Amino acid sequence: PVMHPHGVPPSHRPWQMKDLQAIKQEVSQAAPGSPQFMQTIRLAVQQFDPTAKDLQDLLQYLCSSLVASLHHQQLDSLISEAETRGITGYNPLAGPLRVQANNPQQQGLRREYQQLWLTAFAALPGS
Repeated sequence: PVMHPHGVPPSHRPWQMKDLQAIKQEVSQAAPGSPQFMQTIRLAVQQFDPTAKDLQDLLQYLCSSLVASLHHQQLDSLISEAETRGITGYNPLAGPLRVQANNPQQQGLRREYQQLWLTAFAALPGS
C-alpha cells in the first residue's frame, strides 16, 4: 500500500495480513470479475492505493492460480496497448513501466495502472 497523508511525502508499506483477510472474506465466493467482486476490489484499491507489485500480491492472495494466470496475460496485453497510446505519468526513457508504477511519487501512473489492473478482470468468464 501507498500512504499519502496530507502534506507529507508518500511511502510504500507492505500489505498486512488483517487487511488482506478482510478483502478475501468480503469477496467470499464471488466470481472474479463479477459485479460483487469488482465492488469490493474497487474499494480495496482506493483504500490502500496499491503499487503494481502490491496488486500482483493481492491477485495472488485472492484468486486461484488459473485466474491469476489469465489476469496476468490480459493485463500484459492491456499494458502494451496503453504504452502505444502513451500513459499518464509514464516516461518511456526512465525505468521499466512496472518499476515506475512502484514509485510512490508517481501517483498518476499508479492510478492508471490500477485502472488497467481492474479492467483486466473483465476478460474472465464471470460477470
